[PDB]
Amino acid sequence: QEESILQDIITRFPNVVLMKQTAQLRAMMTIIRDKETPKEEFVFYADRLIRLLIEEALNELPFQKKEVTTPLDVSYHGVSFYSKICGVSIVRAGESMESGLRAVCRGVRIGKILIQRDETTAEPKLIYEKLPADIRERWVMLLDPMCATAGSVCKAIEVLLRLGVKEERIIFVNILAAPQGIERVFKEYPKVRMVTAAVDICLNSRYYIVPGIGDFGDRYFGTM
Amino acid sequence: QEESILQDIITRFPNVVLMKQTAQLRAMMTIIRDKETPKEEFVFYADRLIRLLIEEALNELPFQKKEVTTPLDVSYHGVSFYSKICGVSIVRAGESMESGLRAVCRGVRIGKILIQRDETTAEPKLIYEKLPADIRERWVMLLDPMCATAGSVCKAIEVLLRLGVKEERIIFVNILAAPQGIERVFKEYPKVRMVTAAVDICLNSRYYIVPGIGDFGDRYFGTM
Amino acid sequence: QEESILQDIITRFPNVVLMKQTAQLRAMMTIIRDKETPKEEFVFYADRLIRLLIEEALNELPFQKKEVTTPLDVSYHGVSFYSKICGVSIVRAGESMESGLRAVCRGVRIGKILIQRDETTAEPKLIYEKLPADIRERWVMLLDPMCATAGSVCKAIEVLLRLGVKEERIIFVNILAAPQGIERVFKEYPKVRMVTAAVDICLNSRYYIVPGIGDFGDRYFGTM
Amino acid sequence: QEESILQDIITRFPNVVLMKQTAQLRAMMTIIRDKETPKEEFVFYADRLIRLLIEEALNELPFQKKEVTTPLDVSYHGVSFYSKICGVSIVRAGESMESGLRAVCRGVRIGKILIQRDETTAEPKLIYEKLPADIRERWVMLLDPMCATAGSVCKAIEVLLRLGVKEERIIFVNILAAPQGIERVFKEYPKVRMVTAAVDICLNSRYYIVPGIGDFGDRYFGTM
Ligand SMILES: O=c1[nH]cc(F)c(=O)[nH]1
Ligand SMILES: O=c1[nH]cc(F)c(=O)[nH]1
Ligand SMILES: O=c1[nH]cc(F)c(=O)[nH]1
Ligand SMILES: O=c1[nH]cc(F)c(=O)[nH]1
Repeated sequence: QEESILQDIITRFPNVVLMKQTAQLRAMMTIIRDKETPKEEFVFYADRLIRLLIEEALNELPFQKKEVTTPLDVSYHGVSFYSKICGVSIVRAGESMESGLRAVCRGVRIGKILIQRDETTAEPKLIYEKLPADIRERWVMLLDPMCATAGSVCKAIEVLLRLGVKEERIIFVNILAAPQGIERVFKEYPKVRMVTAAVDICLNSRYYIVPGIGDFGDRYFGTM
Repeated sequence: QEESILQDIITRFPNVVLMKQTAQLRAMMTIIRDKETPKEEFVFYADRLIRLLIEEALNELPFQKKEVTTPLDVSYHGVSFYSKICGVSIVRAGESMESGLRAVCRGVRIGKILIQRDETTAEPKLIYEKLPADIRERWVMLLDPMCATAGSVCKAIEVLLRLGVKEERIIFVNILAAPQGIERVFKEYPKVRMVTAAVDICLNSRYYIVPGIGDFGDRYFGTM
Repeated sequence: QEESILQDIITRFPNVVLMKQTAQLRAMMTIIRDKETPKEEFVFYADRLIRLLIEEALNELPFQKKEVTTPLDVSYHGVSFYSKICGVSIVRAGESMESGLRAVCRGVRIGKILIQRDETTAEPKLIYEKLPADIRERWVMLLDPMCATAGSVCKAIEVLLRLGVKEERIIFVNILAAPQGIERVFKEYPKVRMVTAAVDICLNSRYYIVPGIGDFGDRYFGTM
Repeated sequence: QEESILQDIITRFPNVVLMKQTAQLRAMMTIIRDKETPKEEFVFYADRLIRLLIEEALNELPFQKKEVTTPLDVSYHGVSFYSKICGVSIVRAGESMESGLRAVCRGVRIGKILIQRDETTAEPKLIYEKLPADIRERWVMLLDPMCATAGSVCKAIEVLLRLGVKEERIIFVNILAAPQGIERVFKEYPKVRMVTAAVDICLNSRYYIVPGIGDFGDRYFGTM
């Protein structure tokens, strides 16, 4: 059923890459998913998993072939990545991915976007934002652990687009998604790329994925 | 070329586990092999590459299965890793990987084995060792980044078998190997697992792998 | 003249703790005060200094004596810390410090506060906040790299106080201050402690500290 | 008692540098000294202390003045550290300190020296060494957590001197020392510098420092 669900997302949206479901990724997901998990532990594995997710997403950047010469003085043919990029996090749950992103891309520029779903309706509203100036010319690693309704990421995307970011240069990095948020995301912005660790089954009346993980941001920041 | 070699090696040696040759992987490999790379950059990228490799490798241990219930108060079918392990680094080069093991496995016990081959005779002698008392009952991640002749890792496997470690409980973690190294290891110890990041074409007259990386230990620690 | 400002500040405000001015500490500040330093470098050293700075601030927590016995089976007279604490960051600049608090306090609870000065006038207004539930009972490490006029940091405290946090349980962690701000902080909230690394002589019309460091937040996040 | 102690040595040996005995340090020492603290923790806290210890030693190096210009387009008179350095670990316990060193000094060259006391004679002898080719041109941070009798470090020093390093250019970085140890190092190489974090009362009948911490290397690497 998971299977059947993984593959359908997969045969269905060529734009998503599903991180390889190794025994290890699964163990990590287990610890994180578990309610019994203390904060010290949760942060540790959450951080552990995030480095892996990023390392994977980084493969969507573009690269050229580069050839070098070894100390043995022979030629090796490889590649290099030349793109200007930056990471944008959606406050606050997205903030927990910055570190991972910064651990591998030393000094990478970081934008932050604050979105709040309206009280009356629940239309999502852009509250605050600080983005690199020339973000129009960069590839963007859009950071957000959970993808329920996709309400927020979609808003985030709306704004990035507004500023001139090309849809095709946006890499949505995520941990846990819902078939439904996946669908809305590609229905509005088919050109984006989305890299995820996991797809769960359904969404709750409170719009929490399930089986899910609970409130990620509170769990990670300890604002339980 | 490389694809063939890769295929055959993969075909005659089923306990080899070559890492996913992603574009990021290659790129790291690219910077690490370059003769011009400054020491600070070499180290930084080695560690990065190293972290991914350890993560690959941990997938070789046995894992339980575990059902957990989430904050959504429903259950999750996870997995848990229940074995007892340790890291054994082959001094000095293998030491470069310890940190990576420790980054992912906090407090993991670490054993060290200094093998050195004799000046005239050229043979590997055991010169220094300091291991965990119960290594007999553990899974060992043997760490040594280069594998050319397999001359020394073979001596390290021998002493571990004399302390009573099970052969099939040894996981040999490596960055770069030569086909000949591979053949040897598996000829003497068919029951080990080996996880590697790259397999080079062959070795030169001086028994250095090529196109290779040079002297890993020397480039990592700064003694050349 | 530095000394002169350092001491006059030091004798007037019993509650401020200045870090010992070491050649290395000054070497870090030199690098980060300089306009020519690259993002990757600025971030490195800012992270470096921050860690020393928290380590310092943490000695303002209360601790009990504890006696243990050494592996030698002789007793040693320790001094355990045991109070509940949490860090609270002032978005955005302050957030650069949480990583340091987390480096040293595994899974420490983190609270975020977003305050924006008011356009027409100039009063700092609470834009958004997310704190631990039981914060009234914790000691708080309030983080904000800079302290010009102190408006923002007098607002964050105001809200803290209203949430019930006891004033003498608040530790203000700061890299750089202007006397002026140091003055408003204590006139308003005499009972709180402030730990800082440097005090600069003056403030400019745009409210920047001089010779100071420029806009900390953007140089660290690279939105400059 | 202890105070009479730090007093005599600080008085008799002008090149010793004890770190500030702050509450946390004590606290830290308290956890690492306890016989019931588990491996994961012992390492976490040892690393934490070691990092402060190294920041401290880094101050022993020569430094230049440097005036920079801040973004406020004004001058700042900093300092800069210009010497060539490298760390040299006394294998195996000294190895635990490399990481600290490498966390603050990226890419520093690291030399290693393994010295053992003969099984019968007790004489300490050089067993293995790999060091930067130009160590004589550098300032040496010598790490060894423990200094009892000082047999080991004295021998270490001796080989660096045979290699040509300047006695005055060696900074001996230590976690715990016994008076006997200090007096010996000084009688023998009065020109070196020693930065330590604590000085214990004495040696057991068996040559262990008390109250001590026991075998560091074993508690650190997990060989206990
Ligand atoms: O933090 C969360 N956001 C959205 C979700 F659907 C969920 O489970 N958790
Ligand atoms: O460090 C190394 N040892 C052996 C080799 F063959 C090689 O290439 N590198
Ligand atoms: O980042 C900064 N903002 C405001 C200041 F006054 C200052 O010195 N730095
Ligand atoms: O590990 C140790 N080495 C040397 C000592 F003197 C001691 O007490 N502990």
